[PDB]
Amino acid sequence: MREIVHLQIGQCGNQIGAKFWEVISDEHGIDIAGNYCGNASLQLERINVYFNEAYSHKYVPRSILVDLEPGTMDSVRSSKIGPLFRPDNFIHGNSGAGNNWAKGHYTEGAELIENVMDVVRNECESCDCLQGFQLIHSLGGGTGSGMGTLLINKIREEYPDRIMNTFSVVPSPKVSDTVVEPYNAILSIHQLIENTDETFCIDNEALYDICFRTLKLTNPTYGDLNHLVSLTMSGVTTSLRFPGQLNADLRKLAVNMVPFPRLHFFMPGFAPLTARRALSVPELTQQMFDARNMMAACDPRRGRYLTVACIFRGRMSTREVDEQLLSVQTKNSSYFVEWIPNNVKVAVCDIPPRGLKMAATFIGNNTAIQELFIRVSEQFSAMFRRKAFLHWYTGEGMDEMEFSEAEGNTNDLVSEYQQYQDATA
Amino acid sequence: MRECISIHVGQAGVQIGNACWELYCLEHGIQPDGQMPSDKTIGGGDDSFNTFFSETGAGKHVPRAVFVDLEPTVIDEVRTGYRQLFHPEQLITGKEDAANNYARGHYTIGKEIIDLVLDRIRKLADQCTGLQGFLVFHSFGGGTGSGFTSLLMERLSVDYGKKSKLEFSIYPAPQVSTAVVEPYNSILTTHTTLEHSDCAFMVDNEAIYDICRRNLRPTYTNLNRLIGQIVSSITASLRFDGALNVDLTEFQTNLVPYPRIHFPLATYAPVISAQLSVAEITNACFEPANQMVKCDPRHGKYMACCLLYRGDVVPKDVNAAIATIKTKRTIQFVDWCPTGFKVGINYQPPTVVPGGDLAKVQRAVCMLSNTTAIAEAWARLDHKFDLMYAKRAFVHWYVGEGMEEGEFSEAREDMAALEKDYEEVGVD
Ligand SMILES: COc1ccc(C[C@@H]2NC(=O)/C=C/C[C@@H]([C@H](C)[C@H]3O[C@@H]3c3ccccc3)OC(=O)[C@H](CC(C)C)OC(=O)C(C)(C)CNC2=O)cc1Cl
Ligand SMILES: Nc1nc2c(ncn2[C@@H]2O[C@H](COP(=O)(O)OP(=O)(O)OP(=O)(O)O)[C@@H](O)[C@H]2O)c(=O)[nH]1
Ligand SMILES: Nc1nc2c(ncn2[C@@H]2O[C@H](COP(=O)(O)OP(=O)(O)O)[C@@H](O)[C@H]2O)c(=O)[nH]1
Repeated sequence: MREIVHLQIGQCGNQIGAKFWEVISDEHGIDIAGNYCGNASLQLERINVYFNEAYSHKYVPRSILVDLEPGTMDSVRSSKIGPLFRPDNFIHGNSGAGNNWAKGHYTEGAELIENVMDVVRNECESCDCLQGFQLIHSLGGGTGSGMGTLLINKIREEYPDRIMNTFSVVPSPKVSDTVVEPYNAILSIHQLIENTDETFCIDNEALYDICFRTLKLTNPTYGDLNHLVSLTMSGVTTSLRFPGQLNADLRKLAVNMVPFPRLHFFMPGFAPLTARRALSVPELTQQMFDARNMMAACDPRRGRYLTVACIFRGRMSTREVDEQLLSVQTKNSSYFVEWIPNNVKVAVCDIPPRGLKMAATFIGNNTAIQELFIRVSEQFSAMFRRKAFLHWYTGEGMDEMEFSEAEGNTNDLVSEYQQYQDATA
Repeated sequence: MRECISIHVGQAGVQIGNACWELYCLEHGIQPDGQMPSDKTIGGGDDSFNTFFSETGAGKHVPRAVFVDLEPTVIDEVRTGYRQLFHPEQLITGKEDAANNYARGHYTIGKEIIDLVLDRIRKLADQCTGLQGFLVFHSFGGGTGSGFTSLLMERLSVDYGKKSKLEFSIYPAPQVSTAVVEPYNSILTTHTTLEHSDCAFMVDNEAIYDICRRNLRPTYTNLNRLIGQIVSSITASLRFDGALNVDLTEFQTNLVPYPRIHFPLATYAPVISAQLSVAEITNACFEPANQMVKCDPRHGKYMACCLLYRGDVVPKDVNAAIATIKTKRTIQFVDWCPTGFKVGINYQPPTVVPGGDLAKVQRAVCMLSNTTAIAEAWARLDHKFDLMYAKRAFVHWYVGEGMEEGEFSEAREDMAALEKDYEEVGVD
């Protein structure tokens, strides 16, 4: 099997990665000592993408936890999966950037990028073959977004023939009190347009909306958001973790879902979302394409699905799933582009996530993601027309033309998204 | 005195080839370990299966098969679940898949492995003294099965220009498709392997799925077993006693008039759940819903017909079935000596998998017929190609691996010329 090296940058990336790894190790039947204890041979199949095989039946993950504060590493080690992770792969700085993108992109990310490059090269030179790099980080923070984009640039320089999959978390004002987050988000969006081939746009605004409306929980606690994003990430990666008709092993997913090198912003979603219940096929399918259910602040009625990869998990009849999805596609033919035929790919995995009898995960390159890049850019416009906190970033050697370049690139992306939405077959 | 070297490219090619060689060992009575109970008393070749099976010094009947794929999972599946039957030297694996990209299998990933496959092909051909050609097993939708097939066809046309090469392609279907760019791969591998292929039995999985649904969703195992049965009864005449179509030149001359029009159509009557008269099973071979290509032959004109009967079928009533077929006004032949149904009958009954998907039957029939009804399928494929090229969708995944932008326009011009030539054949 091929090998993926997992990279987590920032405390948001570290926390969501720890919850995601716990969900995977519960799903794959791996205990805290790294020994297999599951009851299905499919769980041990395709395990080399994520878990490195150590001595004496020890399946440790190939996770590179990167941060600039040791408190996040202490919180990772204090959890249940702390001894399960590789102790040699821990990289932590002394001083955090603290919502400073320039400090994590030009000084401290630059001063630790040689060490993380040495760790990445040590992991890569032991690879029989490299499949790609999976990155999970937040676009709003200081070392998260800046160090993620610097790692992306270094990986694209070193390995230009490898895929770059990013679980970029777009910041939102409803859960984050910091004001300078449109600067970091727009700068990282401009870097991810030019130096990345894949992006899973998980938005905290839609997560707060889901926890407020669906789960009826007023408080947007970070544990519930961690659990929801971990469940959606497990449902997304069930194609890579288990063999099937739709393998979608990174490059195949990019060939199927990405028609253009700039328009590679996905929209993951999870239909049976329940906090810490009859499940059937048509209710899951009608919950799959709902605006409220999706984890990005978008309106799918205003956009067109360029590609859809709906994956079902559990024990279900495949014929009924195919019939229901064909009925959905024919009933809503105005919601899909007519110049890309057969854009809906369905795969069924027999192993459900733990805690759920059935699961339904959807990935889509909808045109409705340009509403998110209009919202973040217009919050960036209200923070750049009055130059709020501009002395921090421009004092680190960043030119003020960099913000104009990022705004122009995001406006060009919005213009190209609208232009390709207006075209019809 | 004659040999054939089977070539399987892609996951579909490897799985179809493994199922087909399993059915060939089942039909000929060859043991799975490689020995033969009855025919190993001679210990030599030319026993009517020497065109496919080679005998080593230990008496093992190893097939003359090359399994090539850029993913080693299916190769290790063949090598584990067979192992002593297939030599590991002739089973070539690969490291990185082309991942539903023609240009990846044609310019970068397949080009680093084409020389080893050519050397293995020459090594297997050195044991053959009177070899006829190669059977290419591949699939149109994949990345390996299109790009590496096109580069292999180019290399075998440059190096083996005195030989004729068949083709066993899988036409993409919307029911089971793992990619969106299957029209792009299919059009590009049709344009590249137009001048290098002489008989292409392109069968779509939609027809096999519909047959499995209405006679037998069914998985890839049932589709693989039915397709292996179809291909085994297609190539039943080549491994048995000589009546007709026992050579690749016979296949190229009985059905293919043009250098470009080399797409036959197969049709199978006896699909029953695990009797029937000769007239109805001859009539069922003319049913458009039982064909291996989802198309209507009544809007086109036939060019040839090679009915191959299997089992204990009396040859007297075959001519009466032919007369009752020809009395109907559905079949409209071409008007330059169209001949008719060149029936050859093999008296050995076909063997089905014990407890598999098809029941054992006594009367079996296959209709290898050329027509102009494949032009509808090529029109569908070019319509899907034209819908994804007006806005230049998915273009960058091919140009980034060394291909050019003008190759798509060249393949579009080639497919327009193929459609125009099919229309010119279809118009008196
Ligand atoms: C328009 O009027 C306003 C309305 C609201 C507010 C809200 C008000 N200020 C901001 O968000 C400003 C962020 C700019 C960055 C600047 C750009 C960082 O590079 C600076 C840096 C920091 C540390 C080390 C090196 C460099 O500071 C932070 O991130 C600091 C980090 C420090 C305390 C550890 O953290 C916070 O700010 C808190 C303490 C967590 C919360 N702060 C707020 O709620 C402010 C104003 Cl002025
Ligand atoms: N009938 C049948 N078709 C198959 C089988 N396996 C793959 N296919 C066809 O393969 C097409 C997609 O190609 P891929 O999934 O990339 O497999 P491939 O053609 O071997 O190409 P590679 O994966 O690169 O080797 C689908 O449209 C299927 O019709 C099989 O076992 N049986
Ligand atoms: N969904 C989710 N988002 C988070 C979580 N923690 C932080 N974030 C987001 O991440 C951003 C802060 O980035 P952070 O990782 O703290 O950057 P750092 O301090 O430089 O390491 C904020 O805008 C939050 O919206 C979490 O547990 N869940």
